[PDB]
Amino acid sequence: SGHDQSTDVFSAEGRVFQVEYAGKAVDNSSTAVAACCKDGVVVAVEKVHTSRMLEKGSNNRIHAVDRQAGICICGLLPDGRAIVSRARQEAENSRDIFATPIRGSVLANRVGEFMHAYTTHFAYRPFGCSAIIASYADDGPQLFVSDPSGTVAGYYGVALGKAKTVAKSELEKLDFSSLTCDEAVGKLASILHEVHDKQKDKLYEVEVAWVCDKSDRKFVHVPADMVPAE
Amino acid sequence: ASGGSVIAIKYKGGVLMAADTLLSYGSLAKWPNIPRIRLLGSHSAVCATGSYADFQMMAKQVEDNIERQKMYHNVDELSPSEVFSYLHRSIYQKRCDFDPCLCQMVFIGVRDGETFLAGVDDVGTRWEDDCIATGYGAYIALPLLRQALEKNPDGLSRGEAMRILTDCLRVLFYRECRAINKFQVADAASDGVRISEPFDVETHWEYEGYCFEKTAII
Repeated sequence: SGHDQSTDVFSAEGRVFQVEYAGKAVDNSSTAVAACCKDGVVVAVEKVHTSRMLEKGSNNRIHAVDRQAGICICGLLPDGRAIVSRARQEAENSRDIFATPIRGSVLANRVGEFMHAYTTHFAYRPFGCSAIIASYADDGPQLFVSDPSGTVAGYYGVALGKAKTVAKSELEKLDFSSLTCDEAVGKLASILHEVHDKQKDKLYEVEVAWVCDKSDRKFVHVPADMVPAE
Repeated sequence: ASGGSVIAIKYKGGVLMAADTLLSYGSLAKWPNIPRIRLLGSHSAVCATGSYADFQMMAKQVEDNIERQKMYHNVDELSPSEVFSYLHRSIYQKRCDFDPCLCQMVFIGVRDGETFLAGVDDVGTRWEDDCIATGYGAYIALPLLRQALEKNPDGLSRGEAMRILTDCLRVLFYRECRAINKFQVADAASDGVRISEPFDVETHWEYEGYCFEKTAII
């Protein structure tokens, strides 16, 4: 009927249909995966090129938010850009007002709170992107996920994208208590190649970033010659 | 609180900026062990004369801008001349609001050959030379640096310029009331700015004309 046209309308069973439709658009995006490896975090995203003339470095989904925290936006790229800019405004304030790096959990809480102020009003539409926040503050490595519903949750290993179930069945069998980032940048990168179907999209490429002690606790992109070829 | 004087000079290949490590409260030497040389980004450095709060706020505001710009977007970090330009525009904008940033700054920087040394007042005036000096260093120190430049315009050496920096710091110690004998020299070469450990310049107080009998007004 009309009970599924605006974000301010509970269904007959108390469901906000528009947010389920929003999450449906994230369920159809490029694959991403992430691991919190007790000494650092590693996020790795699939970039599906629609064109073979695209310069390498275009449509990079992993964006730095502070020195130590980064965001991988699986879903609609423009909306992810808005969330990345809001997280950047939240992280610069704590570095300005409170003279301290923003703790990872606080950043995830704020990003979720901002994603949820768009699913209460009749004049906005819910963000069509799920964020993966990877932070390493003075509280240890932290990996959080935010759904278009605005709900945050901390993980050890998380999978997103179109191929989300089979790519998650890979993360169950890693150890995550002895797993080191230096080998996780190989493990997750190989997981994405195993889960990636190649008779739909002829052009694809894996882009991975990490923040651990080796990078001086800074969120940077992986050295180019650290990802296995295929 | 308020800093002292700053002097700076360009030699063959780099810049040198010397400043005393002391903050005064009017006539009282309050804190003699604080660093007054800040360094912004990975190519440039700054040092201010006068009120410390204003320099502390302005340097923070122009150090947040550099790192964010470089971290958000995949761009090269700002050159010395451009971060100085931003510094100057922000000082002028604070002055138009009758909210002055009451400190004369000296700004040095080196990026792959193009060595840069500028100075900015608090009213918005900016300039650039081969020798800068603020506070009282503009009167006492600056003439010595200018003569040491013109006596050999080909370009000083690093040691031959450190010598004259010591020789002007000595006079600044002699003839400036609110100053102490513990300075710092930030040296900016192609690799990048490098602040030295505090050092002291030797003095001389044993002229014969200072004897008790001679200086006596009986």
